[PDB]
Amino acid sequence: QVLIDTNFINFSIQKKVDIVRGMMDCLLAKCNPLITDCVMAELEKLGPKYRIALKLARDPRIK
Amino acid sequence: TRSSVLADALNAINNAEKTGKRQVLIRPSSKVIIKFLQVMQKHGYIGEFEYIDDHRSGKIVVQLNGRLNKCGVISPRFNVKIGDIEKWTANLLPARQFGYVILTTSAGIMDHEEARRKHVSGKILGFVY
Amino acid sequence: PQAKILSQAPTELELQVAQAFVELENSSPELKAELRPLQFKSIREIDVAGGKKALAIFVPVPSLAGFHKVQTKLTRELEKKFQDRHVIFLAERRILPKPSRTSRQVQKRPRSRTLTAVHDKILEDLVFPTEIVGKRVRYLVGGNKIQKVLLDSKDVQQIDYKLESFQAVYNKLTGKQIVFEIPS
Amino acid sequence: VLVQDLLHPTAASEARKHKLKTLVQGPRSYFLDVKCPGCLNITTVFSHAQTAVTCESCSTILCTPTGGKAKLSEGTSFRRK
Amino acid sequence: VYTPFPPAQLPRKVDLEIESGEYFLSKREKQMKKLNEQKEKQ
Amino acid sequence: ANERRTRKDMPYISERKKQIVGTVHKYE
Amino acid sequence: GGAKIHLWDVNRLKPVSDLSWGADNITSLKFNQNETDILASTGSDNSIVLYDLRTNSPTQKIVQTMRTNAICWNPMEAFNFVTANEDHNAYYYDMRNLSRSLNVFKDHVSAVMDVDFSPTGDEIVTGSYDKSIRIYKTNHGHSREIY
Amino acid sequence: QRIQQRHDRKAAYEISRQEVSKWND
Amino acid sequence: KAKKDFYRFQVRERKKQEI
Amino acid sequence: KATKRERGLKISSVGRSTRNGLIVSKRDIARIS
Amino acid sequence: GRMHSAGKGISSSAIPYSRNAPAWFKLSSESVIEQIVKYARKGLTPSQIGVLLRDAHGVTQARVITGNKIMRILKSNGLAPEIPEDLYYLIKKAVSVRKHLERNRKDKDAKFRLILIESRIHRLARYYRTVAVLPPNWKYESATASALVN
RNA sequence: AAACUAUGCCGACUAGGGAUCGGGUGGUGUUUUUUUA
Ligand SMILES: [Zn+2]
Ligand SMILES: [Zn+2]
Repeated sequence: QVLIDTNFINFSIQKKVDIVRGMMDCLLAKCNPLITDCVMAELEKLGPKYRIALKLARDPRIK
Repeated sequence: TRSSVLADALNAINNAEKTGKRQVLIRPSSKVIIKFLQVMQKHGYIGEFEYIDDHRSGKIVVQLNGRLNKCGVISPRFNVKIGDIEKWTANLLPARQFGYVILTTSAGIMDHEEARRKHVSGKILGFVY
Repeated sequence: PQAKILSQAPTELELQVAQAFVELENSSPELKAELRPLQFKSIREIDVAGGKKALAIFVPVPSLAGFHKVQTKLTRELEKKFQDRHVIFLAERRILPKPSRTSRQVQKRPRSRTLTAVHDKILEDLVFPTEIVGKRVRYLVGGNKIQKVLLDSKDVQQIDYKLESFQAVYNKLTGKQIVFEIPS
Repeated sequence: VLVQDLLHPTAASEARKHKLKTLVQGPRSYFLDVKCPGCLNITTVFSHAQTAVTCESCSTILCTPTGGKAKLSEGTSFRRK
Repeated sequence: VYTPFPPAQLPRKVDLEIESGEYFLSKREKQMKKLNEQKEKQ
Repeated sequence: ANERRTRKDMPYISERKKQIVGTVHKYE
Repeated sequence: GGAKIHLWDVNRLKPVSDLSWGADNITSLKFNQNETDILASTGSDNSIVLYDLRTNSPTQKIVQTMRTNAICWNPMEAFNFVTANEDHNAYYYDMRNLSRSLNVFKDHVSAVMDVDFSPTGDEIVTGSYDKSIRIYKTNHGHSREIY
Repeated sequence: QRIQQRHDRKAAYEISRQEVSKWND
Repeated sequence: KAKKDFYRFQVRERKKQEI
Repeated sequence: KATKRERGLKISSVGRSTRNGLIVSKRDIARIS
Repeated sequence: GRMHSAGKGISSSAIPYSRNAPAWFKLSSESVIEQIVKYARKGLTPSQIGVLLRDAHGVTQARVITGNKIMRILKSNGLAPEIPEDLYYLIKKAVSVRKHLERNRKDKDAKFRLILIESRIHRLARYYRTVAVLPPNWKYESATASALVN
């Protein structure tokens, strides 16, 4: 189980690794990634430039 | 002087969207520009557009709401096979299922998903996400 | 003067309108000579979907220039002759196909005889004597074209009762669905 | 004027604008029928002419060219179209 | 020393091709002609 | 204001009416 | 509301009756609250067309100068409506006189996107393309609060 | 015909105005 | 505004007047 | 005034972006293909 | 942007939407063609011919009142010039500035302006040699200029 | 003989505001003047 932060989301967009694919490739096991509400609010508060990163974060496998 | 008619059109759409207007005036038109706008409109990035004929080469007024992030054009139109279509989507778009790469196939001008469905390929005009 | 007015086209409706031509000539003082050097080729009577009817006269181009010189009161008189009709003068123009990759020695196609120029001349002729002021093509989100022809507002009541007839006859001539409009 | 459309701009603004920056560019000039008193004779004159239009029958100067619009000479009865 | 008249201008490459007269020939004809000029220079 | 001081016939057009190009059926 | 405003029924799988002034598409509808048989629809050639259903016909059309995104009737008066409109304004029309607006609400810096009435028939909310929400009263013609 | 439709729509407008005027009262 | 050297026939007559 | 203009996130990590659009070199074409 | 200078001026003629004669035009195409031929025999350029036809005789645009343009009608009736009018006038200006320099050998400004005029002449002559209205050996020089414009 | 306290983020760029220089269109009256410039 792995907590995600906003800088992790942003640099993952900028270096092109899908969250679940690359995370599975790193640990070689299955990974449940979790976004907390304050992290989602940091992304929404970052706002209109980083909205594509928000829309990557709102994913049905990111519990 | 002028970059290209297609580059100027897609550039003006980017700039007017990001500034935050509702309709853009594009001059001059082209069949490539009409088809590109039709593809973006079918996939729901722009609103709807109207072709003004004035005997020189028409203008286009496009109503666009908010859904565009970037639309562009690749300048050297290189060649692709289908594995290359997958690799180029993975390297151009922000993620795997996010946005469409717009090709010119022997079957017309259409995006990479419909090209993979129809099982053709060709060259690559631009991209929109 | 039935065969003297027609040009290799025996049809009874053409004979009726040619007899009408003789009536206007031998009842008119000057219009007899004003239409005497003018024949025509063909006639057609086509209905609109609403039930009304229009006559379309296929005419060659120099006598068409003559008809444009003499048209409006002749259209009035032919309307009085065929009450409950719509009078139409048009040109039987020649299209030229695109020469294929394996095609013998034909002449390189004039852009006047390219297809779309024929249709635009057809628009101008059909709408005549009121002029076209613009053309719009609106593309709706289901992928639905809309072709729109903006006319003038000088002959406004003279043309305001002709629009559905014009739509029907142009669609029946070319195979396009088009919409006229008069910006008040 | 504060905010206006692009497809359907009102005839006020489409007359206030330039002649090239309008929606479909068309000319601002027009044509005149003048009647010269030298023969009471009618001539068709461009309203932005550049040459001293002289009547055909009488050598009478109808209009003189001045920059943008031609000035018509005094005592020359004109009307548009 | 000063002269009021300007010197001439160097001609462009297409201008040199037209001066040679090559510019209006077909591909094979310009190929054999280019071979001919290279041989005669050689 | 300047155009009103120098022009002869300008009408005052109300703010509830500056935005109507026109109706189909007219009123008495 | 599409390219032609169709009237359907829940039982019948087919469009029961079409209405259209002309061949101009239609982007927003609203049935009114009281005297339920009156419909109104905006139109992409910047127009507002009222329809009546108990005579099954469009009835009147006013062509404005900017396209109108969204309209709404009020529930306590049954012949007044508001149109949120792209020249940054909301307008408060009567249904009888469509030659003047009873009000024009005037505080947005971008295109007004939607408008809705309070059910008391007293106040109005307009949310616009500009990233905010104005609340007005139906007496003033200027904003009361911004969210 | 179309001007018959135009006159028809004018008549329907007068009818609608009458009903809505009851609501005015 | 009578450009006497503009046209081909006029320069042909110019060649004639040289001859 | 002293702080720097904050840039958004850089997606299309293949070619240069000019007024003419994206310019992609043959090196990168061969690298990805 | 108005080359060999800096200015960004937009000042030209509109062209109306309509592609047919105006309704007030009651003159025959054969008559105006004869008028054009008479003006060419009188010795005007195509541009001044169109200027006279829209000033005096009310011909709005020759291309729309008759199917062919003015220079096309002149070439049809044998009134073809030897070099087109813009190259003719550019060479005329080159002769003008060169003679002014000859009388006044101190005008470095006229030297620079002659350089620019020569550049425009070279561009236009190269295009005309490309389209092959001019012979491929047509060289511009001072003797050709003097003997062609005098 | 020169230089000697100057220093403004940039750009493929959105709306503008007061000025003013050159040209044109329209309205409008004052200053002007009138068959001779
Ligand atoms: Zn938290
Ligand atoms: Zn006279």
